[PDB]
Amino acid sequence: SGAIYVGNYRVVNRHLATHNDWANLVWEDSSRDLLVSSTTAQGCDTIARCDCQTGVYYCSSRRKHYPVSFSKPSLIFVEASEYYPARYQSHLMLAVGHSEPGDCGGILRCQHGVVGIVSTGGNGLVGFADVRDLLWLDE
Ligand SMILES: COc1ccccc1CC(=O)N1CC[C@@H](CC(N)=O)C1
Ligand SMILES: [Zn+2]
Repeated sequence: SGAIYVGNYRVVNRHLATHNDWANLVWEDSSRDLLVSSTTAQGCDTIARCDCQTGVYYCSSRRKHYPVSFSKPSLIFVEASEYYPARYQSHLMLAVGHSEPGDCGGILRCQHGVVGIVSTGGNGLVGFADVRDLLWLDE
């Protein structure tokens, strides 16, 4: 679990979005595993606007942060799960690092701010949904 809070927006994994997120829907994209909902309170986070390929992510299954080198956002095949059929997920970045299903939502950050959230993984890999291209999150 986990979310990004920026301005009057909450960014979460689309497969973990609550009834309240869908009732306050701003934008969602199944191909990216993202959903953005509106909030009443002002958010705590800054979004990075950069081309970094190194950063640090939070791994809830270890209660720890780990440094990572990650690929540029791209279209990557993701196996069928209980939430989606087998498909190409877009704007996805992979890295070597530990992850388990419940780690989705953990934030990846570089020196400029929030880069994205954990969305996929397996066998010593961790995949992050990029948010740096969503310029409208800051107005
Ligand atoms: C962090 O996820 C891990 C890690 C290790 C093993 C398995 C998983 C779980 C995983 O890959 N998914 C469950 C939801 C589905 C969402 C999506 N982006 O398509 C993908
Ligand atoms: Zn950066």
